[PDB]
Amino acid sequence: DLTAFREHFAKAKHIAIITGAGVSAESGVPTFRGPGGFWRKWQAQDLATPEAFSRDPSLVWEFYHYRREVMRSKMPNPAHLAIAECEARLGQQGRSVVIITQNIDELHHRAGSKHVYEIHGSLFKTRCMSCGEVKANHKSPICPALDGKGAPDPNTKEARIPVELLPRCERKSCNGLLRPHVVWFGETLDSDILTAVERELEKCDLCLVVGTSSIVYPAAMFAPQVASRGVPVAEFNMECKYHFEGPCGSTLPPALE
Amino acid sequence: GVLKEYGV
Ligand SMILES: *C(=O)C[C@@H](C(=O)O)c1ccccc1
Ligand SMILES: [Zn+2]
Repeated sequence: DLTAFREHFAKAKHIAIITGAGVSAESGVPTFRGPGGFWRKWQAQDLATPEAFSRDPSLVWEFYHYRREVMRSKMPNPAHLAIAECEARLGQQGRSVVIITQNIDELHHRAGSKHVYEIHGSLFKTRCMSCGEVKANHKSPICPALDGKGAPDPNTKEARIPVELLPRCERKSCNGLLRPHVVWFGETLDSDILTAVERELEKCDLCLVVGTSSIVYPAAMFAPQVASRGVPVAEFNMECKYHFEGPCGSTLPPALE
Repeated sequence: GVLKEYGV
């Protein structure tokens, strides 16, 4: 019931919106998981691991370079936009909106959202393997050796880039190998981010779960905490307290206007 | 620390 949801929306002073893979899938963002979602001969399970990076950093960087570069042609969708406009509009009224996203593509930021927690990191951040520095990086290509590399076609040869020519840390003294600042399979979420998320979720008086569900990770980490405060939760997804079935780019903008 | 996907 959209009207009942909107009655809560009109009164809520602090909205937390959790976004999952569904909202990035509607922008056409490949993630390489499952049904013939291949990059050359591999899937994300093979590459998005510290062991793959340790064994073949050039191959893993080709894969991340490809992913960075495809984002030039993948755009924010109406769900991203509605969420950013809603944040701006409510902020002007002294009402707060925060986004907790599992997505690493920065589409929320390209849509105009400010208060965003990236629990899995970003394709457009690097972390230095040596000094640990995390930095924004949108450079195309990230390093000259990767220029024109990363093609997904199974026939493509490996670039076999020497490790010293992959992205390096720019502090002259350091020059460590950079890795994508993304949470890989088998790795832990950042505790500081989770603390901040918990504070937002404790404060919130309405919670939306978009392009994933309350019962799965990562929403399942916190959604019980919010439900037990008596706080309404509204789901927007394509799956079987409120639930709006369909593509988020159709359902969300009318709910948030 | 929390493993992504709970390690699953
Ligand atoms: C974990 O989810 C895998 C990781 C990746 O593919 O590098 C990822 C993180 C967040 C969203 C999609 C993929
Ligand atoms: Zn460094």
